Amino acid sequence: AYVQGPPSPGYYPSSQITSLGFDQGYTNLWGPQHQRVDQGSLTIWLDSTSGSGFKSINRYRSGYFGANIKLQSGYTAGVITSFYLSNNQDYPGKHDEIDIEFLGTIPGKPYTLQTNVFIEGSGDYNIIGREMRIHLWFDPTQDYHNYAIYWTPSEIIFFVDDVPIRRYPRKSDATFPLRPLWVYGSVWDASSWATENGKYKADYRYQPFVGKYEDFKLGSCTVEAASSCNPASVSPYGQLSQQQVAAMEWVQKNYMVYNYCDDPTRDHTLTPEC
Repeated sequence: AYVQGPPSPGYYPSSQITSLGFDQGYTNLWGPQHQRVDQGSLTIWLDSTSGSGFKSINRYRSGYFGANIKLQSGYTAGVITSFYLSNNQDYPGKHDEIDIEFLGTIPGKPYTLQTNVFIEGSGDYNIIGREMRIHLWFDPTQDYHNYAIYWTPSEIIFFVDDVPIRRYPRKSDATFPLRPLWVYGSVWDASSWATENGKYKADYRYQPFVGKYEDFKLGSCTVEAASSCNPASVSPYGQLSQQQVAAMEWVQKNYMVYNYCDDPTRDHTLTPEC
């Protein structure tokens, strides 16, 4: 027997980008007493009194946005730990968003990592989901792992431990986030839908529900940076390499459990990028 994991992507974007402490990139947004920073490493938590959430100091037009994150073991049903980009504070009610959400779980069921994209109101009222869900090839509670959202005017790529798990190419303006975004993370009670579509809900006997984040990476361009600013490289030459694509195909073949484009109950005319 040997340790079966994804094939090497042959390039490690996270390693080429300077790790930052929380305070160099972010501030608390809400629930400030449910956040603490220890030598740049962030601990945030949910209990029956409050969750917590943080927001980037700067607003961005493109970049690689990452962190090392560690989740909580045991019963965590209903609770979401997030790392995402959004501009709902700038375009309230008709916003763009790019999500990584760890959907809480029950003992004996693995965590689900959900990726999502919302554009120009598709996530505001009449919600048009663009979800892909995977399980992970490791236990995300036993150590910190790298997670990232890479976003440029041509593509969005989601990464786990420098392995791309999803690419969302720009196919049309209407289906692609083209406006500035801030970076956020949070831990909150999503009992309505998070765990088996709401079958298992938050049980605060198991509180607090803790998320840990460190080694923040912001290989990114602020909105008004010089036009010469480029986001961190996702490969040595540009574009995903064959090795990167192979690792992504391996993840999707072996770990993907939901893809909106493949769901026969979804009206795919609303998501023409499929």
